[PDB]
Amino acid sequence: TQITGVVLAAGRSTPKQLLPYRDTTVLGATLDVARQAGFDQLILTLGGAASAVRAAMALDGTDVVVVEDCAASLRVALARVHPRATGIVLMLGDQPQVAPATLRRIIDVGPATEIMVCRYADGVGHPFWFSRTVFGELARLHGDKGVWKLVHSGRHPVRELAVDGCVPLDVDTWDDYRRLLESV
Ligand SMILES: [Mn+2]
Repeated sequence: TQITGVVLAAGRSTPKQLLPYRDTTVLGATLDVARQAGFDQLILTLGGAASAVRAAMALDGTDVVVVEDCAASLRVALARVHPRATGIVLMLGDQPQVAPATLRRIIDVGPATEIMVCRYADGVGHPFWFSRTVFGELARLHGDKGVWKLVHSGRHPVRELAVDGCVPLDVDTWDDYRRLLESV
């Protein structure tokens, strides 16, 4: 069997993906973390900033999927998932603070669940695990924004992985980016 990681980075904003962070970029930092997790396959989704991202970073070893400018980038990423993968670990391109250890833990215990989320000190957060059994439902969401409602639904047995600290910062605004740079 296989485990595929999916990084969603198609979010509209200088592109937010290319903002400087820890000697690299925000997206570069996220991908650096994903590359350490031991995924058999890594899929990255990009939007309108695709060309800019490509020219700024080497995307070696990652399956790049491009959408137009939330968009339904998860739907098209699923099309790339290898047949022998029993599910996906889902990560967001603007959440570079995700710990490699958390990814290894969810890779370990995630496959014994239909859906798994991380339980932080201040609530539910990424990474998520989705079993192949829910790929159809994921594809039928209007956009990437619909995942949040799904992981809080009682329709599936959503399991929780306990993680120390609070939820990684989701870098959308300038205030978010300021908060990210502050913690070092
Ligand atoms: Mn975001």
